[PDB]
This record gives sequence, C-alpha cells and structure tokens, in this order.
Amino acid sequence: EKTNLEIIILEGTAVIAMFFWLLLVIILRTVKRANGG
Amino acid sequence: EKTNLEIIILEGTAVIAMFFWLLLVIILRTVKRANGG
Amino acid sequence: EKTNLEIIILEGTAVIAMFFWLLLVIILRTVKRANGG
Repeated sequence: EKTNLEIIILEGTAVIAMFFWLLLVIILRTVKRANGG
Repeated sequence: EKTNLEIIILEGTAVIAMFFWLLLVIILRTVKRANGG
Repeated sequence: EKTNLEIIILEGTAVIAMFFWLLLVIILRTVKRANGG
C-alpha cells in the first residue's frame, strides 16, 4: 500500500527521466545530423 | 529481496503505462490527422 | 530516503530493460525487412 507512493514517483520519474533523455538524444542527433551539407 | 517484487510491478507498469500512453497518443494524433480530406 | 536506492535501480533498469526490448525489436524488424532484394 505504501510502496505505491514510490510507484507514482517511479512511474512518473520513469517516463519523465526517459523523455528528458530521449529529448537531449534527439537534439544531439538532430544537430550532429545537420553539420553536413 | 522484497523490493524486487515492486521492481516487477514497476518495471512492467513502467514500460506498460508508457506504451499505453504513447499508444493513445499516436491514436489521437492518427485520428486528428484523419479528419481532413 | 532508502526507497531512493530502488529508484536508481528502477529508473535505470526501467529505461534499460526498455531499450533492451525496443532494441531486439528494431533488430528483428530490421532483419525481416532485409530478406528482400
């Protein structure tokens, strides 16, 4: 019943921290893939 | 050793709740992008 | 304060186990989509 609390902070921080990563990942990839002509 | 249990419900609910979201997200986008001609 | 520890193993194993899956998923799709000419 208590663990649930962690499930909320984990479920959110999970999909959250992920998006944050996949975000800077797409940006870094979008940039590196823009140094060409 | 016990926390693991939560890791199973979290690991699953994590990738699960995620797909569920990205799912209704692609559907809502696929629909809104289908109201045109 | 302690739960955090699990948040580290969960947050990582979360985005980790995920990539691992989406990985073998893209590979299987990349392969099946390579048996053609």
